[PDB]
Amino acid sequence: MLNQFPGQYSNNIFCFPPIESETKSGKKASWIICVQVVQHNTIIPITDEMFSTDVKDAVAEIFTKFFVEEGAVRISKMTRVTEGKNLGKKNATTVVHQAFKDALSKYNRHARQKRGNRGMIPPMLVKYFNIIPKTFFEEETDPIVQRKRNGVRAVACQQGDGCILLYSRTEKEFLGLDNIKKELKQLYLFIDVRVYLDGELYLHRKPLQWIAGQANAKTDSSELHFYVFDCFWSDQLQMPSNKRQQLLTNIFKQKEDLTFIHQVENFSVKNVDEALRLKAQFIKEGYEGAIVRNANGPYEPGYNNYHSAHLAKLKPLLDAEFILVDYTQGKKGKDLGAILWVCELPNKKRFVVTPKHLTYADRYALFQKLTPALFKKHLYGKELTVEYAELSPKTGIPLQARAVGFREPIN
DNA sequence: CCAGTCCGACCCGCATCCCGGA
DNA sequence: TCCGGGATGCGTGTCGGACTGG
Ligand SMILES: [Cl-]
Repeated sequence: MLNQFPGQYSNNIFCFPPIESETKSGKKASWIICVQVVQHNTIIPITDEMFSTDVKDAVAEIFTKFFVEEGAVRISKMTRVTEGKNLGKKNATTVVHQAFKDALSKYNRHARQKRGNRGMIPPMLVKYFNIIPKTFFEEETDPIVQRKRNGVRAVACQQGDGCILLYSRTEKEFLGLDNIKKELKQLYLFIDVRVYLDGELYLHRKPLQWIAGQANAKTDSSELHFYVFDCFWSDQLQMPSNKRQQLLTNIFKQKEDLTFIHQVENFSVKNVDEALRLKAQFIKEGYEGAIVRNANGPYEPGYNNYHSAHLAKLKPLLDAEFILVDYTQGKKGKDLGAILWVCELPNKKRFVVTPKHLTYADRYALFQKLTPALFKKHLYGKELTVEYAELSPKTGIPLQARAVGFREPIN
């Protein structure tokens, strides 16, 4: 019935069981997902026939409640379920059975990358972009520069049963990279089985889109390689980066004859100009950039997507200009009503860019106030500068795109 | 009083499943 | 059978804001 779903029904509201993660500062945090039943600015009971038939001018509103160990308590701007989906088909979800599976999805998703997950640890993420905090060189040992490969990141560890567990940055297990997993098992017969190996799934001269497809697919072509750049034990996380790289180096001397598993090569540096000279080298060899790691930096897992300040990536930030043609709007929660641009290419294929340095207070206005009559007089045809990481190799659309501003500025 | 977290949305691209119509 | 739409959930990531730890 309705109790298919975990949680408690009270006060016209069904909130799911709290999931509780620990903040980096050691404290306990709680997070609540809840659903309501608004009709004409009012709250209504919870039936078992809103899962069967829709009530007129009745929408379900899903909101989130997050709070610390009793500090301030947020409520999120409601996300309005106006309709169901697949309504003509045999999978027609009414607007409440759908809101209750939309919220239940967020329950299963939100568990990962927290402090639990089969014993997986989220990999460490870098903080600084084209910045090397000068404290990296003010230590007893020099930092390390290695290349950065435009691929999908994966962590390998051996579970108790002896099988190989290869998971992603959000703690999702990769499937069917059997060739890599095969030489991972052979390798684990010679090393401390409690070790984690941190690297990038990658195959040189292949786009990121192709590498991403091979990883997330159940079946696989078994051509990818695994380039390990770091290792750690769940026990000793404070082990400085310089030490971890030295054990990893001898891990790969326990077997120097593999096809799909290779250790990322390490370079020691004493100034910024050495790193950039290596960074320039890496991009001409075809790679994405360079990674700099503080010598005495611990391993800080990416819980709640936390980015460690002991790492930096040096990578070209690409800018170009694209013809503005139209405007649009977000669709869920806080972005409901926020402006988004629509650019267009020579080939005349269109895409969306989120503006930058614009308050949500602004973006609500520039969507409500703008009119096709007004827009056309002032903004249509102008050139929008877009920052991006790379061009879509199959459409030329800039991916990871941001709108910094125009060439002929406006308001 | 901040710098530091953490959240809650989002681009495009890809993989898969379930759907019915051909 | 194949060929879609529609929906979902991955990946590389993005940024604003609302908090909070020191
Ligand atoms: Cl390398």
